[PDB]
Formats: sequence, structure tokens, C-alpha cells
Amino acid sequence: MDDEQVLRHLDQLVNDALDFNSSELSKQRSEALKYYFGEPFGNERPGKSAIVSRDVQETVDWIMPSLMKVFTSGGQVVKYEPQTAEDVEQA
Amino acid sequence: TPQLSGEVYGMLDRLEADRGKRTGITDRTRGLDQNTLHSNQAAMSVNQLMTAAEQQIDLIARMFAETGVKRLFQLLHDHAIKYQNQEEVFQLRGKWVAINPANWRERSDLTVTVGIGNMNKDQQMLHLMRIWEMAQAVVGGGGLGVLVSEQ
Amino acid sequence: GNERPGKSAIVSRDVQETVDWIMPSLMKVFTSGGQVVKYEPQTAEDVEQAEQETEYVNYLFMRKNEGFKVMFDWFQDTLMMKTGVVKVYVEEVLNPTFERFSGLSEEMVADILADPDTEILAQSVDEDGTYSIKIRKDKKKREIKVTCIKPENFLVDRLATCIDDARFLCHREKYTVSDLRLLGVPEDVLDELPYDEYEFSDSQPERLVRDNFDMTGQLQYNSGDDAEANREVWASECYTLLDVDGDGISELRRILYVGDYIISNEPWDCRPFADLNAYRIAHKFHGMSVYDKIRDIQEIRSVLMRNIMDNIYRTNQGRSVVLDGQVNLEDLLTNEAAGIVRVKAMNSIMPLETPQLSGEVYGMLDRLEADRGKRTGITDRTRGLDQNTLHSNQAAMSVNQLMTAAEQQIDLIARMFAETGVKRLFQLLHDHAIKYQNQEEVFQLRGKWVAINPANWRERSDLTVTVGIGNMNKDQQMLHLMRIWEMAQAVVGGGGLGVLVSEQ
Amino acid sequence: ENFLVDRLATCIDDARFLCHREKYTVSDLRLLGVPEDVLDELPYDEYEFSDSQPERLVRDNFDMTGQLQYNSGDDAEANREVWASECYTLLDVDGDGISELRRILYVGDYIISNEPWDCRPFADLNAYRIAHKFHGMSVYDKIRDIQEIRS
Amino acid sequence: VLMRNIMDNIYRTNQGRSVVLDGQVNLEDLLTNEAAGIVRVKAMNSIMPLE
Repeated sequence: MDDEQVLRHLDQLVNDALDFNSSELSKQRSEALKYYFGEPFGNERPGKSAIVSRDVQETVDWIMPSLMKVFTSGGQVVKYEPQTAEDVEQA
Repeated sequence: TPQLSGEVYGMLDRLEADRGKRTGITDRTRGLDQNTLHSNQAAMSVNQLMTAAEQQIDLIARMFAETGVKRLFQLLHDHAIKYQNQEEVFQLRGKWVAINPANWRERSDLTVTVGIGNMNKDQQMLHLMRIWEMAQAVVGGGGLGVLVSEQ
Repeated sequence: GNERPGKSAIVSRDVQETVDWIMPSLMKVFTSGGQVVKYEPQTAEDVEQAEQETEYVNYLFMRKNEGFKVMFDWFQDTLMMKTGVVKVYVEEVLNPTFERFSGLSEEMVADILADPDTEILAQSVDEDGTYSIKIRKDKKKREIKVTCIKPENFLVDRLATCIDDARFLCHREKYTVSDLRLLGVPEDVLDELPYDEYEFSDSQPERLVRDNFDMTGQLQYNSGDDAEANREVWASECYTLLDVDGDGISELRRILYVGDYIISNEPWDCRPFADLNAYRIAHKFHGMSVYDKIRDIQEIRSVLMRNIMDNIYRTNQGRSVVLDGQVNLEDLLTNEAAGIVRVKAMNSIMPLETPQLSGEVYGMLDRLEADRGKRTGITDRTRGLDQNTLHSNQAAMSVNQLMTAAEQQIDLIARMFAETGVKRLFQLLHDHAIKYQNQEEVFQLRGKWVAINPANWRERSDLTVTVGIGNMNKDQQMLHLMRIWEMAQAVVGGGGLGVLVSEQ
Repeated sequence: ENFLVDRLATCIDDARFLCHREKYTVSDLRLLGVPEDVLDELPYDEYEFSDSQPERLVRDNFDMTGQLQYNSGDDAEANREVWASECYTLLDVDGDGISELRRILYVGDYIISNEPWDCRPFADLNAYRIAHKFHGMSVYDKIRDIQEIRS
Repeated sequence: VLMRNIMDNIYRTNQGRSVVLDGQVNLEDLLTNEAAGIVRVKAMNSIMPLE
């Protein structure tokens, strides 16, 4: 009743092999990355146009700079505020 | 030669507008002010502009601040006080403060403000001006040594 | 569900847009100021107490319970579903903890080891007088927790009309075997516990819909041949008016049970739930949601959108009509630069005329968008709420200058949340703080302690709750401090020192 | 793709099982104290074929700078790479009947470390939060159809 | 009531049907709609959108 090495290996492998499979999450994430890169959809004919509109890329690239200017512009990134007058030096 | 009707172009424009409405950010959207998350911000901008549809971006900046980065820096502080390293802090600052890590789970000493350490320098700078004016007034009032000291 | 195999299937987004446009203002209000609640004293003899709670409740909500996430879930559930529920309780499962320290000095180690509730697992001394310790602790002090409840896991009777008069409330949750062991359940009962329900409550439609967004539901069954201590069971804690005393008067009781074994059965003092409605209907428990107001708009706009897609897809081939027998077909087939097509009689080739939809469809697309804007009160050009709309002594006539009456609907929501749900939540938090007192936590937080008699906790005769946003007032009382200091100079110059104002 | 969470978490602080998969070299394992005999019998490419995750393939194919060539073969012996897993989970190996938080670091069939732990050292973020869910929504999930139709 | 009348009208006039002279138009060509297709007709002014 102490879970020697073999039992915990069994449990760990069961839990791990439960994941690492073709699930909807990985497919959706890979598709998001593909759409960002502007990769072909897969329905393009040999002799016709195959251009792709860029929307996810534009939205991400328009959102990111604000999210960096906030949280980065000040040089400092965090400030610890004391609770009482006896913590100031620690703060 | 045959030509396509205007429905295609019109509804291309409609789809662009729909994307702008869904995401909340468009081609003419102003960027976020670098003091959006500040307390004592004043600066009623971002409220004057930035209609409710695009204030969505604000929410993201808020959601990141109160959930993830705050936890990150709380973890950093906890690791700093649990696995203490003397002679690194001393080399950095020239002085040391002893902290007992017994009650680290309580978080009863410091408040984390990932609230951006942006432009507050002018605020406490004017505050120092007014405080020094008060000090001059007190000294002129005959309170030296009882109200204020040279230190 | 009415889509055809080869036709368009575009869906208009209206409920999503409305919810996403309402939420950020509802967070900026109630969150922006850092503080979330302020307790104001009733008389001059409560001021210090009014401080303590204001500093205690704030540390519990924002630094010990993930207040922002709970509040966000609460508001989104209220807007999406018909009502939102949040529970406040005292922790009953007390897990042991393990701690690791390195680089400590002598006095820190002595202070850590002086506690009689800690056990040494490892101790070592490195080069330089620094210590490394590994300890296990069993803490017994209480914890005050605030949790969000999934709408499908909260049960209310059908005659309530409010929380305080509900005859039967119940909360369904999941417990592991280790949790039940910590609760004191005997082993023989544990061996004969149903590991999946009695009523098949894992197939609620809301749960299935929520879990199918990314297919991360319980597609695999568990609590089978895994570790025995991690098996999960469904437990129910119900608060109800039931007479088990036998005195003939039904009293409020809390019953916690799993399977057919009762874990706890005890008379209770209060119902620890806070509920929120966005669009309130008088004398009803559940209000209206955004879906209930704009579902038809969403459906009709989607149908029109699909019709326009269907028309466009079948008329973009650019076909042409040709008289048979009068046109050199071979010349027409080979399309080359500056080509020549030989024809025997003219008016023989033209582009094919394709049908087009009338302007009525586009016109009422616009009309339905305008109707949704009128109905919800928020449109594409509406300004957001000011972060000070709920302030007393606000002045700041903005939001009134702009924000016409239709849009002021959003204001009402911000008011309704402030006077009904959040106020009750923080009143419950204060009551729990003063009923189950814990010294040496308040002292560690503040450095001082104030004794509070909880005998009259039901009267609420000491503090008034202002969940009214503790947003930007600092400038106001700060200028007030300027002007008070000026009065102080005037008094001192008037010869009132020591009689009108003291140095302290 | 290298972070694993169970399907019932809804947040980090109550997740039953978290795990981080990373790559180590023989030199790192030697510095960690692994005996040589175990080192000679270590699988030099996985047990579960985790190098073919779709996200990794998509990311690496942008400039085809992925693992198109296999390595850890006849190169220097100290530079061979193996896949190691550090999992934080609630497991009762004490035998007291109560499952405690534990950190297990292992490679192949050999456990490098197995120790009771104090905190989960991870911080996660969500941009478009869905109530009572661990994973939120992305920009793709909101404008994929717009992109397709416009194209 | 007026809203309902407009909806009744719109639902029944969005099919995009066409009017064709019988016996003058190659129906096989017209039925198969492909890119840059050709429809052979024996007399002009024979295929219209329906009014």
C-alpha cells in the first residue's frame, strides 16, 4: 500500500497516453496557425487564382503593439506596495 | 465581355465591416493609451474616444493584468523569499532585509501591482513640490524640531 | 439545423456582439479602482471597525480567492443565461501541505520549527551557515472561500421568486474519495458508493453544449481502474425548510449527503448564495437574457445572408449567349491576345443576363440591424460607461450629456448589480468574517486587532456597504485635505492653538 | 504542444494532472546524477511519437527548418537527445489514503525524481474567456468564416 | 402586420428564376453552369431573369 515504482509508472503512462492524440484542440490550433501564415486552404485548382485574404494576421498584428506598450513602456514591469508602514523597506 | 455585378464588391465591403464589428478593432481605430490601467490615472481619454465596441481591447488588457501576470509576479516573489540568496541582493542594493518565509501562503505583506509602472513620476513629483511647500510653511510657523526635523 | 448539403451556412452574430460590447464596461465599473468594496461607519464610534473590514474584505476577495475571475464568470452567466449565482462558505476539507525552504538562517529555522504542528522530513546544512529544510504541516485555521456555480448545478424550487424565501435550494458538486475520507466518512460506506450518480445528471444540455465547443468533455469515462483514491462521486448539499425536530415548526436546515448516506444534517442560520438578474421581471426569480430578446433578429438576418450567398454563388461564371450557325465557334473558343472572331451576322454574341435580387433584402438587413440597436440599447457608435457613473458626489455631468435615454439602459444594469447582488455578496462576506473570527490573521495583515461582538450580527447596525465603485475619489478628499489644512493655518493664526486645534 | 492538462481542470489550481514535456541531452542527465548503466539503455526517440504534433509541423514548415534530418545517431555521444516528462499530479504514494500533490520527473522507464511538492509553478492566460472553461476562444475561432468567404 | 406582409413578399421572390423561349434555346447547355460556358441559341432575346 505504498505505490512502488511499477504502479506509478503504470498510472503515469495511462494519464500521458490519454493525451498525445488526434483531438479537436490540436486541429483547431494548427488551423489557426495555418490561417495566420496565409497557407492555401486546399481547394485550389491547378490553373486558377489561389490568393488568400489576410484577416487573422491583421487582427493579431493590430492588437499586439498595444499589449506590449502596456506592460513594457515604463521600463519597470511590477511594483510591490506595502500593506502597513512596517513593510515599506521590504516592499 | 461579361462583367460581374456590384453585389460581390458591396458584400466584400459588408464582410470587412462585419469583421471590424466582431473583433472590435478596425483600420481607423486609435491605439491604447499607455496609462489605461493606472489608478489615479485621471486622463479621461480612451473614455472620450474608443466607443463601446472597441473598448473590447481594454478588457483584454484588464483580463491579462488581474489573472495571469499578477500570478506570475506573485510566484516570482514567493520563489524569491522561499529560496533566499544572500550576497546577491546585497551586491544589487548594498543592503539586506531579513524576511521570514514562514507565512508565505498568507500573502499578508505586499500587494502586487502589475498595474503598469508608467508615468506616475510627474504625479509624486508635484506631490513632492507641495509637500516641500508644506514643510516651508511649518518651519516658518515655528514648528521646527517638534513638527519637522532636519532629517 | 436547417442547413442544406450544398448551400451556404453562414450564421449572423448578434448575441455574441451584444454580450462582448456590454461586458468590458461592466468590468471597468466594479474593478478599475483596485478596491472593490468600502464599508462606511454609521457613527463616530465605528470608524476603526469600518477600516478593519475595508482592509480585511479586499484581502480575502482579491488576494485569496481570485475575485476577478469569479466576478467575470458571474456577470457573463447573468448576461448569457437568465441569472447568476455565487456561493460564500467556510472550507471544510483541510488538506495537509508540504513546504521546502533553502538558504535560511538560524533564527528563521528556529521560528519555523517552534510550531508544534509541523513535522521535519529533511534538514541539511550547506557551505556558509545556511539551512535547507523540508517540512509537512497540518493547518487547522478556517478559510473563507467564494466560488462560482455552474448554472446547471444549482437547483431552486419553482415558487421561490427570490432567494430569501425559497423553500428548497440545492448545490450539486463532485467529491473524490480522499475528500470524503477527510470529511470522516467510514470506509465501509465508501466501499458501497455509486461512482456515477442516481439521476443521470452528467447529461445536462448546457454541459453538453459547453463541452462540445472544443470536444473536451467527458468522452472518456473514468473513476474505473485508476487509483482508488481518485474516484469521483456526486454529492448534494441542500438548504431547505424541513421539520425534523418534531416541534411542528419547519426550520431551515442544511443537509449534505452522497448516495444514500447522510454526511451532515444540521440547522443553519443563513442561505449563503448571491444571485443576479440583468433584465428583471417583477415577481419572478429568473429574468430575461439577450437571447430571449434578439433570437428572431439573429435567425432572420442569417436567413437573408444565406439567400444572398446562394444568389451570388450561382451567377459568377460569366457565361455568354451565342447564335448557333452564325458564329465561328472554333475562333471563339481559343482566347488569345488581340484575337479575331469571324461572324456571319451581327447581334450574335452577348454576355448572359443573370437574375439579381432587389434592394428590399439589403434595405431590411439595415433595418434589422437598426432594430437590434434600438432593442438592446447599445450600438456600434455608443460610448462606453464612465468609470465613475455610480459615484455619490460624482458631479461629472457626462454620461448625462451624451448617452441618450435608449442607451442609458446599460446604466440600469450597472445599478441593478450594485444594489441587489454585489451588495448582498459583500454583506455576506462581512458577516462571515465577524461570525467565524480568526485573530493572528487580521493582526498579521494590519498589525492591530479590534474586538467585535457578533451578538447583533443580524441587525447590521454598524457599517453600511458601498459596493458602489471605490473609483477615483483620491483627488477629492485630497483637495479637501488642502482646504482643511488652510483652515488649520487660519485657526492657528487666530490664536486657537491648544484650544481650537491641538498639535496631534 | 508541450503542455498537457487533463480534460476536467477549468483552472490550474484545481487541475488533477499537469505535465511538461521537454528534451534533455546526455550531459544534462549526467549532471542530474543518472547512472551510466541506465543511460546506455535509454530510448533516443520517445515512447509515444510526440515529435509529429500538427502544430510543430505547421510551425516548422513555414521555412522548412524542422527536423527533416534525424540526429542523435553517430554524432558525439554526449549530445544525444531524449524526451523527459515532469508531471505535477495528485497521487497518494504515501499510503495514508489522502492523495497529495507530487512532482515526478522521469525519462523512459526510470524515475529521476519523485517528491511531494508545494505549488504548481505555471501561469496561464486567456484572451476571450468562456465561463467555467480552461481554454477560451481565439481570433481564428471568431473570423475563420469571414476569411474563407472573402478569399 | 406590415412587417409580416413584407416578409411574406420577400420570401417568395428570392429564387432567381429565369424565362426561356421553348424550342429556341439549347437546354442542355443552359442546365450545366460552368465557368466561361457557352449557351447556343437559335434566336435572340430568349433568356431573361424573371420579373
